[PDB]
Amino acid sequence: AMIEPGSKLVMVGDSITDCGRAHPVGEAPRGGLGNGYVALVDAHLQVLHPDWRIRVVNVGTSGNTVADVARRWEDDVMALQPDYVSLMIGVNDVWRQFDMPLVVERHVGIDEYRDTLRHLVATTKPRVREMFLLSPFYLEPNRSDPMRKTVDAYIEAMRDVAASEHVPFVDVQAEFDRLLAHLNTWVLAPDRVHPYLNGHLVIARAFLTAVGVL
Amino acid sequence: AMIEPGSKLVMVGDSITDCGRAHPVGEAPRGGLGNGYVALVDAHLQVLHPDWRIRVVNVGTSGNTVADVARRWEDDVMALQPDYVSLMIGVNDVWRQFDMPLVVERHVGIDEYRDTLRHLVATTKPRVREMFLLSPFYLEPNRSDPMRKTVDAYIEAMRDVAASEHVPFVDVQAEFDRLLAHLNTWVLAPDRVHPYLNGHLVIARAFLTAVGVL
Ligand SMILES: [Cl-]
Ligand SMILES: [Cl-]
Repeated sequence: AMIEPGSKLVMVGDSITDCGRAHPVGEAPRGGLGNGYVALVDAHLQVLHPDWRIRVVNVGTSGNTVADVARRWEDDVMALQPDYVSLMIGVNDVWRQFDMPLVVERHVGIDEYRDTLRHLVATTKPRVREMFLLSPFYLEPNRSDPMRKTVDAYIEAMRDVAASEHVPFVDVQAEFDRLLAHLNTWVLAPDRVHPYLNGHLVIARAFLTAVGVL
Repeated sequence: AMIEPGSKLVMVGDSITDCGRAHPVGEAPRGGLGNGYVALVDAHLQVLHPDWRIRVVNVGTSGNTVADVARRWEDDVMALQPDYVSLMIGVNDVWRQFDMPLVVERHVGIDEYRDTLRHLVATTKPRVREMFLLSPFYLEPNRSDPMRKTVDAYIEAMRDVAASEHVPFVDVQAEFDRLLAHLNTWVLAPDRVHPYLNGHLVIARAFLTAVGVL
């Protein structure tokens, strides 16, 4: 799943991608990528593969569902002329159903989620070298917890789109499940959703492994 | 030079180590370790070796020379009953000679630096499983630059103290020199001294390699 030298990699998502990145566009120099997994991906590429000249860009936005991502996709993502795009999205699409159950217009149901991911992949894939779908995740080891069960269904929908569109799927949730057998969720996040540096390192390493750097 | 499971590792130094860590003592939970190499060391230990149960602690203090470290050693470092101690120090000892050349009581010359390091190792080694000396560094590839030449001399004084006491020496400066052949210093720091995340990852990986994790 190699990243060609001299390429621009645009990483898209919600707050976990955002991590305080610069506006309108987060770039590597200084701290413009924020302080989470996107900044860690860039740091590993520059420290281990500086000659690859990979330009990493962050356009994550806190609170986004896949509907928000789709609305801004051409202007915020494709206008940057990416060679590679990654997308992690879905935790908010599910979370709103639990933290705002009566505020139904904030919810994105699974059919809208799957259809919107399919459209984004279908329009993006012909214009990039590769697109990477990164699973949303929820740091709850009990897969019968209702929200965890719903997140797993959305992850499956993403996996199915990745398979049907033939783009790579990075199962970040599976990496957390392995780690949660050793560490309890409070070590990784204050709220099962937004990880500390440790969980951002899990995401970055999963992505870097998917692109053959680790 | 492995770290035995269930051990407390206290990391000491100047702002490079500090990185906004919590007072009076920086601990892992949340962001108490700051947002630099000490936090990255802890993150890798917990993600890759959670069963090791390594408690990482940060007592770095911005602006410290080795004289400042020695003054607070017993109360800030040894009182924590460390199993392992790391120390990176020296860049300020040198830098003050250049940024405040006439303010001589802020300078620490090489004989004082060497003798103070000797004393810190001598007093610590019998009380810990292992101590690690981490080179200070200066992100200037021209070895003839006067400050870079002086930093190199202090690094070699530290290396010689480590060899005399038979404690591990981690040559962080050498890892930066290799990377500086590929990336210019402005990619790594705004001032040749305080690195961005990329440089903190260089330091963390050098430490982790020295303890057998990478
Ligand atoms: Cl495992
Ligand atoms: Cl090399």
